[PDB]
Amino acid sequence: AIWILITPDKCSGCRLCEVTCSLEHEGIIWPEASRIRVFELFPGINVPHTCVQCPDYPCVNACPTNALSVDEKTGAVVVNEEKCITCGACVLACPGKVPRIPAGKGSVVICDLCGGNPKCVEICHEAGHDALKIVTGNYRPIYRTFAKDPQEKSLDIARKVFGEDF
Amino acid sequence: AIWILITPDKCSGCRLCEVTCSLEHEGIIWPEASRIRVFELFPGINVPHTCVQCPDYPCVNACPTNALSVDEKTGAVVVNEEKCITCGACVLACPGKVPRIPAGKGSVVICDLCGGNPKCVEICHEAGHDALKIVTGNYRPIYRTFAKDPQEKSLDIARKVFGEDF
Amino acid sequence: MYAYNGKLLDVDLTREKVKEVELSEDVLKKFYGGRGLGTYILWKELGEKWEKVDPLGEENLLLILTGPLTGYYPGMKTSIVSKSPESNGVVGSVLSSELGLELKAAGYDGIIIRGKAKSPVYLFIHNDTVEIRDATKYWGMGGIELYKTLLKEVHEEIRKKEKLKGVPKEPAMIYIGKGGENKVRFAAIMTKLMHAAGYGGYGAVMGSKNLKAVIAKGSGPLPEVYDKEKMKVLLREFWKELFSMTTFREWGTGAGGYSVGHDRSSEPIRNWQEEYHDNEEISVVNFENRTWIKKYWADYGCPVNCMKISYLRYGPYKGSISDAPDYELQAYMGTNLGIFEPEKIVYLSYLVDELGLDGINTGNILGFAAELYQRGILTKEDLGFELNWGDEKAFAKLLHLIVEKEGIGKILAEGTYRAALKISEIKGIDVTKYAVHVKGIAVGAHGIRSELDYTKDISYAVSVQGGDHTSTAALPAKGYTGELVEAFYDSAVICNFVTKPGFEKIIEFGNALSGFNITPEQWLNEIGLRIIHLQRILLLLGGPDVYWDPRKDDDNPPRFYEPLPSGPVKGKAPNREDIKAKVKQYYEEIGYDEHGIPKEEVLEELGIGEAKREVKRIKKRLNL
Amino acid sequence: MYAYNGKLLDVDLTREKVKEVELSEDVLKKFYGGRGLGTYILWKELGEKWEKVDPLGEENLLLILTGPLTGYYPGMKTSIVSKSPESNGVVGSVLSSELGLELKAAGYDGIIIRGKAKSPVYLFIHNDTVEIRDATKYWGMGGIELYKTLLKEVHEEIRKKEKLKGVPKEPAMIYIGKGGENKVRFAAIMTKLMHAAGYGGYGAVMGSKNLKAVIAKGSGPLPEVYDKEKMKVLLREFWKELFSMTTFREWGTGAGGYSVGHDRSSEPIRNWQEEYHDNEEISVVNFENRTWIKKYWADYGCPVNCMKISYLRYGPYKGSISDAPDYELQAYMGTNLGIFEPEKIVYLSYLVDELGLDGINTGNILGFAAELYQRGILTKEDLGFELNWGDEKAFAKLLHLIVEKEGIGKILAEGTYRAALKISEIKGIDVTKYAVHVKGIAVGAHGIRSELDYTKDISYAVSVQGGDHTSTAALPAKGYTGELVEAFYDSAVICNFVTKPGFEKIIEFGNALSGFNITPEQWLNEIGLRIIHLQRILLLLGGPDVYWDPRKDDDNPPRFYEPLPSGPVKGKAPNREDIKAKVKQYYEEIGYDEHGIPKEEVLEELGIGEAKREVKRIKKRLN
Ligand SMILES: CCC[C@H](O)S(=O)(=O)O
Ligand SMILES: CCC[C@H](O)S(=O)(=O)O
Ligand code: SF4
Ligand code: SF4
Ligand code: SF4
Ligand code: SF4
Ligand code: SF4
Ligand code: SF4
Ligand code: SF4
Ligand code: SF4
Ligand code: SF4
Ligand code: SF4
Ligand SMILES: [Cl-]
Ligand SMILES: [Cl-]
Ligand SMILES: [Mg+2]
Ligand SMILES: [Mg+2]
Ligand SMILES: [Mg+2]
Ligand SMILES: [Mg+2]
Repeated sequence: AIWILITPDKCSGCRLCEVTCSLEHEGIIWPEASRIRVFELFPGINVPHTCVQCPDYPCVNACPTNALSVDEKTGAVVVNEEKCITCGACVLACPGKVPRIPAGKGSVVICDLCGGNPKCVEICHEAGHDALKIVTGNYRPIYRTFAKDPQEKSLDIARKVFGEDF
Repeated sequence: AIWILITPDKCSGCRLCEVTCSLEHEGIIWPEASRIRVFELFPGINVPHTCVQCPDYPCVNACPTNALSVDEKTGAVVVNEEKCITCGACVLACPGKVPRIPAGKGSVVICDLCGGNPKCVEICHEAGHDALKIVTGNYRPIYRTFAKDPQEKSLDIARKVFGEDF
Repeated sequence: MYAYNGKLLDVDLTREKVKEVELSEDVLKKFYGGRGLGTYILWKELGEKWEKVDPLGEENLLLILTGPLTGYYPGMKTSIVSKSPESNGVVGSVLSSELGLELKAAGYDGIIIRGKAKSPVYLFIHNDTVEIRDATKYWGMGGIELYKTLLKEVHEEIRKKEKLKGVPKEPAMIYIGKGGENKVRFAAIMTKLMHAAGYGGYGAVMGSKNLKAVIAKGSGPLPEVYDKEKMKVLLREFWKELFSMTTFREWGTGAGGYSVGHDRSSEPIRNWQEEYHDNEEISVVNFENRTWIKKYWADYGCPVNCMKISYLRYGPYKGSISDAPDYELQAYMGTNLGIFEPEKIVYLSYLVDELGLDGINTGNILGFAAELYQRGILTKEDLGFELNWGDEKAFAKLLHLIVEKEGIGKILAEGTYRAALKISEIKGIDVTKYAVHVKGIAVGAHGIRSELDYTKDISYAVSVQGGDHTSTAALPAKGYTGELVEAFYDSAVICNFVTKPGFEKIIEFGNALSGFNITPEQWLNEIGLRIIHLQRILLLLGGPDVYWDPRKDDDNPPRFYEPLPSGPVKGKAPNREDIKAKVKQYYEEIGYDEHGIPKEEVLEELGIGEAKREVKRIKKRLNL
Repeated sequence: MYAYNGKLLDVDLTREKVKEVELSEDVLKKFYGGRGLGTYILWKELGEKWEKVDPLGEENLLLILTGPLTGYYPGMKTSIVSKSPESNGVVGSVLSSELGLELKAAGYDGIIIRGKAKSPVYLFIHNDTVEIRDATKYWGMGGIELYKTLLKEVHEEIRKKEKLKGVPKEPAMIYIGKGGENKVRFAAIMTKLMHAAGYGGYGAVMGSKNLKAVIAKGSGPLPEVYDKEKMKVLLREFWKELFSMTTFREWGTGAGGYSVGHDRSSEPIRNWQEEYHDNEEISVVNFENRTWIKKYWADYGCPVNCMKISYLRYGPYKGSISDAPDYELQAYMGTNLGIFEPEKIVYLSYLVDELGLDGINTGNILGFAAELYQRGILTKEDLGFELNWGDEKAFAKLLHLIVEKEGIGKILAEGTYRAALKISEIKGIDVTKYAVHVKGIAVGAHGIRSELDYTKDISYAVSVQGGDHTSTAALPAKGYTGELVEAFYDSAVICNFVTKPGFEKIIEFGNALSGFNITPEQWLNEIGLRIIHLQRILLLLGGPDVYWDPRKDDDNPPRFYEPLPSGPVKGKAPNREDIKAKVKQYYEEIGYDEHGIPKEEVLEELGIGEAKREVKRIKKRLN
């Protein structure tokens, strides 16, 4: 099993992860349909944000139409887009507000770990940023605490960097 | 032609570059005989320091016994240790105070670029720090300005990180 | 439509109305996008009355544009085009705002902004919703405060609206600072604190319409593309090539402050009185160690990450934030003022960013004033203080007089060209000989006297963007450097720094997006050529206050004919006769007549025969 | 010789004299280095009069040691060994100072520090130069100011000296803060702001000799090695394996503040009254995003880079600097005080580092006091202020009373065990039932009640280092966990975190350095065993003020027999008679008799027969 460990302060904001993921899954450039999204709420504070595969899968258990399931091999969430009624229940169940319904899609998008070979990690590594890395091994419960609001992570980082002047 | 570009804020102080270089060139672990040396004048401010291959080679041209020459393939300084009388003229001519006479050696040591395949950059990349990187084009005159006293670089960095509180 | 949505927003700030207008395939095949598309819209709407259009009045159009490659090609640029308060022509300016990307994800290719709002407004675009909103609370804010308030509040509004769809990414924002609000002639349009639509004075145009900011958010896909598989293949190849540009990724333009003057002797030092220096304080190693808090910062989809963030935690200028700074700021807010210390350069670069002033034309006016002070033409009593080279506090006090238009600031706020005429008239002395401009635009920080830089002889002299170093002319007039290839990147809209694959491969990428089959030859001989000719025509028609005469103004400023005083090519400078020869030859190759006016024949072949009506007004004023 | 210089410095601070003394190959084959070598030296020089040696008096020895792997194995540790102000036994502590490397590069393997200087001094070692120097200008400085003045000035001095040989790297420095200067019982010896020789109270020993700092710079090579190409091959092997520990390199121990309490239910919460929480404020993601200014920080030659630097630029504690902080500080200066927020924990961690106090035993005394306040035993009048769980300012006020030994601080400065006896005497109430210590050393932040952690039943109870969670006992007493394998790493000396290759591979690496033929079995049955027996003996002999009785003190604190009040193993705690059975079994497997005193037959088979003289004194003050 794999898990994506994120180091926001190594994130350049290149968003090649968004390009790679949305080209891979949608065939087109589509920032809001990428399953990893980078939040730049203040210039130069870049916070990549994606699924952490909560062991209790709040999204999967909140889905009223059973559009969501768990892949047996990867542990990733899998979306059946045909069943999805875009009700927002998984959005609200998620401790990190990860599920995203892009405009006109007709379904959520949630990271499926690229079936076990993240293309976002590969391009981030190729670019030399390494803001995303893969940890291999058993799930650790602390991973679940990385699912938190991207705006709180952004304000945390901005105060760490800019201090009382932010 | 290669040149080692250094990013002091990516340096962890693992000093695996020092271990690799001294083992490679002396056959023994010997921090002050390493041709790349990391300065840590304040905890956590790590400044790797090595030769920049000044196109006017101040060291080579100051050597009284012609112990120093320039490799034709790489642009690196070569030391003939048997001719070196450890007088310190190259030490003093160097804009960056880079040549080093370790205790009991009987000769200066200066980076020879590992004949064109830096082993310090390799280990730094393999460790994932990438504080050292190779640039491969023609020499640019701005490279020479990187030959600077390590204490000046450390104080600059410390002030930039800690501000008026330093 | 492939690669485009096929439509613009049309925003009338005067009537406070908003509508969508259709972008025909025929216009797009003729003009492509960005700088070209904007030049067409400006000529079509205003070209018959151009010389009566005040760039600072409500009849000017402010065009925020994309091209077909915007959002797909690596990197991110949005195009800005208007009538220029500086040259009274047109400048295809760009800045690395995601505004163009969000617009395209929301369903539009650009914005035409007309008229003038009664009071400060900002434009809000969120997918289908387009609104003109009160901006009075934000008028007067610099970019830092604008990101912390306006942009934050708007993001939270979008979040609340899209609560059951998840958390949207941040909207993109372009804005003006105080320089723009006060119609300082060389005010810029800004984004993300330190990116600029720098040349052209478009911050003054936007300020003249009472428009504080544009904010856009889209969450749909980009338009379908003609050959998505080819697009994907080329992207991977482009990334792999761009990744290899090691020093440019690590240092950006930040090595320029030392290397341009030391290696190429072409850097402005004390209002161009020297162009060479030996000073290592300004080396990138000292910016990085003393000031850089982010070494790798990138715009959307950019494998190059040429940007950096500098931030001062110490000293009297603690709190200043800027980029590497960009080379042009290191020269024009640094060596051009006799300042070589990174701390002081970050400070002055931060002030110019925060005020929304173009650093190039700002440093140019400041160095011009400092040379007038050095020569006794502007006295301590004229300025209110001494203006010595190297004094960053003197220069900062002058910056604030300019933005407030107080004292000598009111004259200086008109830009170097207009200020040099007013001072000449006031003092009975020709101070235009110290003004380093072409067609009213400060010459970018790449001189011609050493010939060790990419800029030489006619680079600025014949260009339809004047002193703009990012769109210079070259000989041969077609071919892969020069105005025509620059007009392509300014129309594609893509970032110049990401063009390593080459002009031809970038056109081929463009065809895979749009389903067009443009070749390099038709760009150079038709599409690009018609963009340059309409820009030449509009510049020759000129504004209400300033007019150009090609027999006089297709030339270098006089300082560029004095021999270099220092450095490895001490003594060197071009001869004005060889420049003249080259200017006349440039006319031949580009399709201007003997006097530099576009040939009526060429206009007909290019398919813009109606512009002959404008050519005749030009010959009438010039009495042929 | 190989791997060693064969030489110690011997520094008599009382007479102000330095000399070199030979390290025989016989001694090194018997005791290896570090913890083992220091235990031998201490027994040899003091064992006959041990129960008369005050750890805080002129006659104690402060030993600063290395081992043969010292310069060559990945990572970097210096060993510190002395008579402990806490247990009156011996603690082999370590800290990631390059002091041991610089000593070895200068020609020495360690320092024996004797006596007591008349005024504050520091020890300056630069190649062949060794000097005792006035340190009165720096007495009172914390680590940050000490780096900006003393260390900077010494580096400039060395740079002037070697102007014509180039710019030397910085010297290494170990030092005390004000806690050690005022002989607070649980003061640490510090290096690089954030690293500690934490257990044992050695900051107070150093402070009791008037020794501010030791600074060392060597510029020659390390001693030659027996098999240089086997060394190189294993090194590459070790690096490749250690590089792969992704989460430990990225987060260090900083994920412990959340995970030990939430996942293993074994983290001290409000003086161990709970051991489980579900508070996500303390997750590493929040330390990283709110405080980490350096994510990858490493000691000499370390491929793990487990260290981090936290720094506060905002709020009332702006200026606080610490590490991740280490998990033991997140627990003992955090959850053990009822404090879960990174900003407050970095602040309190910064204070114990700056004062040179061991965060474990400090947090233990602070949480002890706060429980006495909660129970009404220590009143607002005893303290001078309220001491509520969660109030970081009240705890910082108390820290400063302790270091200045003002008011109640004078009692608490003696450590949890001695304070709990003094308060019990004063109040006529048994407050020792709230003291979570073993043999006078605060129990590390890994409880035994849940049995979800590595620590359980006799882990602390029978150990020669008491509450020290880094050297716990296990059953089987031999075998690759337990005191003997840990005594190896403390004698190597190498960092624990860098032992992924495994005990055998690391012994094999050591043989390639030294030319020895030590086997795992010989470590477990002879060299390690004699280190443990000599430490057991010195601990049973005890100090001048406190003595241990194995029939009373080979046990867990009584809080560890109360059922866990919360979490996923609510109700769980060990059973007192099961522990006693396991203590009995540990005695047999380790070679102690039925009363837990080392068997004299075993002592002779181990080659330390003359320690029977010490066993007889033990039995006298025993029966
Ligand atoms: C070092 C090259 C600089 C670039 O041309 S620029 O002047 O920042 O436009
Ligand atoms: C999470 C493991 C922590 C280490 O054992 S420690 O308590 O920092 O010694
Ligand atoms: S690729 Fe890596 S660096 Fe670039 S945006 Fe995504 S996460 Fe940040
Ligand atoms: S992170 Fe959000 S989306 Fe991913 S598993 Fe947890 S709940 Fe589902
Ligand atoms: S949005 Fe789609 S996936 Fe999420 S809960 Fe509703 S139906 Fe299930
Ligand atoms: S792992 Fe695959 S799906 Fe998940 S974000 Fe990265 S690229 Fe998109
Ligand atoms: S290897 Fe790289 S990171 Fe480690 S010390 Fe050398 S330069 Fe710094
Ligand atoms: S850096 Fe110093 S040592 Fe290297 S070439 Fe220049 S002078 Fe010689
Ligand atoms: S020290 Fe050795 S190398 Fe340097 S100048 Fe003197 S002789 Fe030549
Ligand atoms: S290049 Fe080779 S010689 Fe120069 S420092 Fe790196 S390892 Fe040593
Ligand atoms: S190259 Fe620099 S400017 Fe151009 S898009 Fe990439 S990051 Fe932005
Ligand atoms: S593991 Fe951590 S503590 Fe041990 S040596 Fe490496 S960095 Fe220092
Ligand atoms: Cl700020
Ligand atoms: Cl500090
Ligand atoms: Mg900029
Ligand atoms: Mg441009
Ligand atoms: Mg620590
Ligand atoms: Mg230990």
